[PDB]
Amino acid sequence: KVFGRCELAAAMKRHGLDNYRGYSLGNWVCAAKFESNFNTQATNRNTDGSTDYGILQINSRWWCNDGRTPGSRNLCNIPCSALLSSDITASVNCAKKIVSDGNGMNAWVAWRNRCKGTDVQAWIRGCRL
Repeated sequence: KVFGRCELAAAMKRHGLDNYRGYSLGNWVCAAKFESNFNTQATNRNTDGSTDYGILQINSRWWCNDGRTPGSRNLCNIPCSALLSSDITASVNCAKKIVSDGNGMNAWVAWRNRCKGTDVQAWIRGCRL
């Protein structure tokens, strides 16, 4: 599923991501924009052999099981395929674990490089929320 901007903002809010660990909704929408362009089915293979999955491009090295990432963990206790669903519940629950891990949203390199410090409220501007 390719979400609309405000559509995703609303789904993220419904799933309790707004201000989670102090990160406003716009931060989450911004991260999703640059990680996946709002596409739940996004995947990307990393040089180390791991793969990133879903709207927030969660990586198989630590967070989900895809059966093809040697030496990895599955800390969210989910198949990586669950991160591709039109239903964002799995991605949101896993993102909550990730953002609690110690480095906040810096875990998402694209958030650090493209969202951090910017006017992220613009990502939810206009939205009915």
